[PDB]
Amino acid sequence: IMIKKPQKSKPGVFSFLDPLAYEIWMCIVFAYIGVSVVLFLVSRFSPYSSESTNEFGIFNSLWFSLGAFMQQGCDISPRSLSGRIVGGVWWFFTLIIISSYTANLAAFLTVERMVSPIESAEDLSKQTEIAYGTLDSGSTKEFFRRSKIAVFDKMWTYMRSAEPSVFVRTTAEGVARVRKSKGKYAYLLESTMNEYIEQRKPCDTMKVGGNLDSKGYGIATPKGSSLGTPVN
Amino acid sequence: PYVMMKKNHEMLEGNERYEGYCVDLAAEIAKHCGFKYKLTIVGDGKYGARDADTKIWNGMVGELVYGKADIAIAPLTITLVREEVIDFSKPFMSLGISIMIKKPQKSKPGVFSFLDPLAYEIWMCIVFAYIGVSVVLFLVSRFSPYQSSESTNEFGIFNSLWFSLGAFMQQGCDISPRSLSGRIVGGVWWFFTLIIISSYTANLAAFLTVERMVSPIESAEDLSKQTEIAYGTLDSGSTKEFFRRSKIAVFDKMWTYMRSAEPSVFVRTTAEGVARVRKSKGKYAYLLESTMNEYIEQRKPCDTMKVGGNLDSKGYGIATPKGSSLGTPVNLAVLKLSEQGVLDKLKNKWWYDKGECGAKDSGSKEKTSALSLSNVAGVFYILVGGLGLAMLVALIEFCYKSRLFDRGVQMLLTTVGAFAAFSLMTIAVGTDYWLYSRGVCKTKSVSEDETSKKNEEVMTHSGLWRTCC
Amino acid sequence: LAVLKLSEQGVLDKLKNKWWYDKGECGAKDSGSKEKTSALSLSNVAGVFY
Amino acid sequence: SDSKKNSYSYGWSFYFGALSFIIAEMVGVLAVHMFIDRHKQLTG
Amino acid sequence: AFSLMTIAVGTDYWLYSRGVCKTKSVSEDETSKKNEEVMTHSGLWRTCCLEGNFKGLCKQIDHFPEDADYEADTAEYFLRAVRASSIFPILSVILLFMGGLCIAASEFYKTRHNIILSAGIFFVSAGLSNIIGIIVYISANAGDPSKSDSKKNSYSYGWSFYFGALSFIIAEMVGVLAVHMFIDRHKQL
Ligand SMILES: NS(=O)(=O)c1cc2c(cc1Cl)N[C@H]([C@H]1C[C@H]3C=C[C@@H]1C3)NS2(=O)=O
Ligand SMILES: NS(=O)(=O)c1cc2c(cc1Cl)N[C@H]([C@H]1C[C@H]3C=C[C@@H]1C3)NS2(=O)=O
Ligand SMILES: N[C@@H](CCC(=O)O)C(=O)O
Ligand SMILES: N[C@@H](CCC(=O)O)C(=O)O
Repeated sequence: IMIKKPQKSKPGVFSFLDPLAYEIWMCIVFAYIGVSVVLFLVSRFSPYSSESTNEFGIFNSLWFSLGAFMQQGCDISPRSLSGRIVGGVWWFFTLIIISSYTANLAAFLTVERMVSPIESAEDLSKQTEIAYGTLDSGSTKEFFRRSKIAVFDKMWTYMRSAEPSVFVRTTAEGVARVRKSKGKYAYLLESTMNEYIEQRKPCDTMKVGGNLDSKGYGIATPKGSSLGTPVN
Repeated sequence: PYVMMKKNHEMLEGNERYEGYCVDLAAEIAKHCGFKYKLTIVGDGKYGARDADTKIWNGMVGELVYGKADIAIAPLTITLVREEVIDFSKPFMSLGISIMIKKPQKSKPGVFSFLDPLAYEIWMCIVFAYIGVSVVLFLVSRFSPYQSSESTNEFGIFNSLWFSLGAFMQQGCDISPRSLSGRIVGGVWWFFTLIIISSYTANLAAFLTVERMVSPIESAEDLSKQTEIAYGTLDSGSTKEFFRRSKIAVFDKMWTYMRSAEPSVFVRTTAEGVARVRKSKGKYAYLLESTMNEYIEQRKPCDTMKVGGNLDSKGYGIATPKGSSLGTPVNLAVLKLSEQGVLDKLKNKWWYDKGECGAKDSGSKEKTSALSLSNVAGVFYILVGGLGLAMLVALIEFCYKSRLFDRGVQMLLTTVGAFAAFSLMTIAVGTDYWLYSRGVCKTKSVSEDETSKKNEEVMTHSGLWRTCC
Repeated sequence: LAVLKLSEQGVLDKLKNKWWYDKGECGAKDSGSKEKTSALSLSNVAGVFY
Repeated sequence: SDSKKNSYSYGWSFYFGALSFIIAEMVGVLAVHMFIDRHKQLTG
Repeated sequence: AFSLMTIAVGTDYWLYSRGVCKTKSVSEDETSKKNEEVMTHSGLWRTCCLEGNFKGLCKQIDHFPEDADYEADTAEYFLRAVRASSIFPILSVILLFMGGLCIAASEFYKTRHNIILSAGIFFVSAGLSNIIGIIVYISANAGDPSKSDSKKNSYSYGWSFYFGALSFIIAEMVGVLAVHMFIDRHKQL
């Protein structure tokens, strides 16, 4: 089975910023600014010296809130009751978001490196998304026709009743249909032909599954030719 | 899948125009009984039923009875009134009356989906444990040291809430207990919050992205409970005759609604019934054969979902006229195909190979995507609400400074609470309305006497001591 | 004809589920499959509370 | 099923036991403040 | 800050996506399909479609679409209805207007000693109403995204969304400076 190789995804330089979305990282910075000023506004409020009872200035408030988010913590801790409320909820904000980061970053490290949407010929039979075709007047077309294996008979039934026709004139036209179908088409061809196409550029074809059967290429003579036995 | 037109049917003539499960089965019946057959569609298009007060069978059964046709290999369900007029073979396929509903869109996780990885009873116990540890830490520290000698340690009731909340949220707190058995309170609570948070953060990304099907109606009992979603069945069918002659109380509630429905819920064909399900935006339900229902579901656009299970078991049978001579070899033929797995093979071939949709072929949907702001928005909502609440309390507190319970007043407060705490506890141990659940009811005390089965397991206001219906 | 009359009235279904399940002696009496993602139970973390 | 086979739902008796917990810890907190007050009066 | 927020609410360049264009005016027509969904500079209230003949001309979006085959639940109805009447952005407009009026009132009327605080309260609260305006806007647009789940649409944000974001940041800093003025007036007192 030859299919279009799935696009090789590139991990970005900032791939660590991927588990949360761009709108989330923007709103976290918006939440970081918004909490710090409110903590500043409550703490450096009217006193009734008493104004300087707190150490939570606006530069100190930004530093405490960054310490809370990064889970490291800071020395200053809010002492007034309304100052504790804003410090408490921002802690509750941090616990959910940072854990959602670490759990998704676990998920982005436990990604299965899947390159096979479809696999060996049973999975080809069980799907309708990707069409599969063969070269006309060829042994591969002949093999699926006179077949008794249950999966192969199912594959031949779909190839007969397919619109548009999956059958191709040559292997090169069969390869070209695979490349321009952006991974929605599969083409069934020989293992050594699949090897040579995969080696050559643009190397966008990937051999998938295993050999369905074993066959051979042999030197052919007409029956009753005198040269048949010396060639053999 | 029983009878259908080929892609090239307009050119083709005779038997090749029709193909399908029953068509190939008609080929297998003809070979084993050695006859020649002609495939004809009945002109009316019905499945066969008695007419109302005319006593004429209309459709397929009427085609058999009035001498028009020699055999009916078709989806004809074996029923009592059909058996009386004409013979049936042994059933070639088994089925059930089943419910069809529009496939609901996958529900998004809610606003409060963050508190989902722990259950409701756990979060309540955490809050109760949070209140508990803070009070104990207050009692241990401020307890008559042997003036401000009491006030040397900084653990008041309001600070002890802050230290415990700091320990739970995994944030460093300014204060530390600085006392044996104060440090024991802190250390055990540290071990508490280590395990509880680790259980919380173990799978939080999975819960915030899981998509759950709502499943409005499970089976016929839930279907009867509301008139919001209408339901109907095919006209002149075994399903209509089944609900008509039904004496089961749930099915009795069905047939009353079937007759007294405006506009008429009955559809002349299944294809109109499926089209009515799709275009009614989930306000219509369709009661149909399970074999047809599984076939409609397995093919695209796959916007229909079968719910629950078969209401009853019945069977499709090849039908012959009463007393005919062809039928007894057809009885022989159906038995032979069942033993030779041909009936096994034909059903497995037609349904499974012609699966042409996403739902049947690869039902599983796998994705490992980034979180989006719709997934986590309640925490942003609570934070902005917490910020607004904090400014409000500070403005109120500024009013209080701009403008103390006495000991006798405080003594009044603890006596009201002590009377309340004793009264509420003794009621709770005494009364028996702790839990509402389906439970062992009391038509008879045991559940084993002549199929009691708790008499349909009614809702039961269970108690700590004993259960009560 | 009588087998059909019993089946259509739900009698054969009522006889069937009664004899197997109700006279059966197993404690579970039914089974179901959990979702791959489900919330924790209090019994699963009761040791921490103790 | 997903909490629906029995649909276990707690009642006012269960909630009153939860309310009995909240009142009992508060009157415990109220009592200790009285004893701290008494020891403070005894010291002075 | 009052200028930037009022511009952002009024203009229609919030979001860039393949959206409903004017080939279907109210989206009830036959076979038209919005010319296969051409690029639309969608706004908070408007859906004007660019790269087309009807460039800059549109009809208001209805935030509760029919024929989308849904039944609104409590959570679904609440998020749509807030975004439909867009109260959280326009509250950020009105609160920032009230605080800016108090700033003008603060320079005259000496010895009041609380008005400069109140404008600082309005300025920080206008910012908080702005953030919940943004979060409602993003979470609503996640509903009915595209053929892919919030990916094929590629809903890039226009300068109007960035101005309301910039409106938030400067309103907070002015809210910080109002508190610094209020503290400094108490130290003089
Ligand atoms: N699975 S199915 O519905 O396709 C199906 C249904 C049935 C099958 C075989 C299959 Cl494969 N055989 C039985 C047959 C065995 C004996 C009892 C009834 C007939 C004779 N009929 S059935 O119960 O109607
Ligand atoms: N509940 S069950 O599956 O044991 C069951 C199975 C069957 C029942 C009745 C019950 Cl209760 N009756 C049907 C009957 C209805 C008509 C079709 C087949 C016979 C005549 N046979 S069945 O399909 O074999
Ligand atoms: N080996 C094959 C190649 C062509 C094909 O696969 O159809 C043949 O000679 O027929
Ligand atoms: N196949 C069914 C169709 C009618 C129905 O479902 O009631 C029959 O002929 O009995």
